[PDB]
Amino acid sequence: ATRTLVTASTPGADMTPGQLDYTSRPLDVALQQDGWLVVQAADGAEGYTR
Amino acid sequence: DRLDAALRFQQEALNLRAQRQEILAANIANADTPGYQARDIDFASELKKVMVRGREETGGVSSPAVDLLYRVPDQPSLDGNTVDMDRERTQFADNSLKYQMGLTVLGSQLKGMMNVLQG
Repeated sequence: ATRTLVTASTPGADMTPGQLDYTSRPLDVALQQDGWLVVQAADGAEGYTR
Repeated sequence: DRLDAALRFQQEALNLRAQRQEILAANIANADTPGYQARDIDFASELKKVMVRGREETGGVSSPAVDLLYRVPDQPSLDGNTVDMDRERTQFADNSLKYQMGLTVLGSQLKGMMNVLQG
């Protein structure tokens, strides 16, 4: 056994929060670390976002 | 009968050389086909077999009655063929020289006979 191949992969994503821009608007919100806002997805399902 | 028997060993060896080279050329042709195990024959055992019992064919699509054995692969491959090109080209060159040797021996014997007959 000598031949071993390479396969690229994307193991999930990065959950480290970014930097918060302070905008003087009441509707722009930022969640806690490892927290998600819930939206109704495109196909009538549920999705989570930041 | 006597002359046929005296020239039969080298003639049969040369025919088996031709068939082995056909097999090796088939292996070289299928070298990039995925899922092709390389085939080869044991020259000595098949030569003795053809010697004791005459040549035979499966049909006659026709093919010889030789046993097509599988070559042991050297290193693995994802496509799934065991045709290792170094082995194929070494066996091809060796079979080439041995076929030329058979031609030389048979031609020498036939001249060695025309020398006697000629007068």
